[PDB]
Amino acid sequence: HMAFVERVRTQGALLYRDLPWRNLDDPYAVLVSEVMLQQTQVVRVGKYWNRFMGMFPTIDALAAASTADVLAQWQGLGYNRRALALKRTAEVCSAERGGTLPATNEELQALPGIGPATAAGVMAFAYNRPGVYLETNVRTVFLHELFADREKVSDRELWPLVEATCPEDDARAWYYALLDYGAHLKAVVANPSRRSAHHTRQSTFEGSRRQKRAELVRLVLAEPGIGIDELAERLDAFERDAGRKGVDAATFTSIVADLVAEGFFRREGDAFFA
DNA sequence: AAGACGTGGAC
DNA sequence: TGTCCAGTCT
Ligand SMILES: [Cl-]
Ligand SMILES: [Mg+2]
Ligand SMILES: [Mg+2]
Ligand code: NA
Ligand code: NA
Repeated sequence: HMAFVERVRTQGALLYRDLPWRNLDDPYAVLVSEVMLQQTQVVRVGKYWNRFMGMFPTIDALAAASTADVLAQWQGLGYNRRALALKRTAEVCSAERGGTLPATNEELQALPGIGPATAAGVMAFAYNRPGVYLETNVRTVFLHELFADREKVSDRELWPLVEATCPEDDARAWYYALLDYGAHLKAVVANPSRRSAHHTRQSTFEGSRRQKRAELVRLVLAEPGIGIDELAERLDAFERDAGRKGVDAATFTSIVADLVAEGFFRREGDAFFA
């Protein structure tokens, strides 16, 4: 058999993936890839990252862009709050940080859309600085290798082992190896993350509130100035064309109130504008 | 904490 | 080929 760090390093060399956002120095380009990767497959991110970088090449450029343009670029990646939080982070850094991202984990975690994993990822991948980077692939490796016989294991139990095994001067290459080995394990054995205490599944997407959330934002993006009642008519048309029934008035008004509060579009009179 | 929050790639 | 599943925030 093989000790843990040697299994990871050798597997990482065997499995290395030459992804476009790897081995970059620009923390902003790395941040965009990491936000895009949250709960989203590498192959999808590959279809968006280069295009997004071309349209918004810097923190300052993303800050200056219209929110509608950023949302348009995001459509299809899902979990669209990420687009707003990423743009907000750019706006904060443009106005307060001279157009640059911070270079400590704590300061990165203070920014919208950047939790512990994205913060550690930016520090490791952009700055080659060590930290605890625990996402689905790393979780899978540690569950498979160090918790082989355990039915359910919390991230609390994994955290000290991820911390202890991160090399001081090689974090970027180490976490690429964990990412690549984890994705491999997810293909060749029963997904080890099923033994995570936090393993869950979402509600049915068809007919769901979040399906309507995403449609409503697309309808407003497509039609600046759309009236509030017209928006309801168009949502109902989409639902019926998809085979579902009309949306009840309470649900329509509640979802729209949520989307305005979150910043996807604004109300001007009775009309909506992204 | 648990649970809200998209949707397309792999099999 | 319908099912599984690829972090942040409160
Ligand atoms: Cl729902
Ligand atoms: Mg944050
Ligand atoms: Mg589904
Ligand atoms: Na713009
Ligand atoms: Na598998």
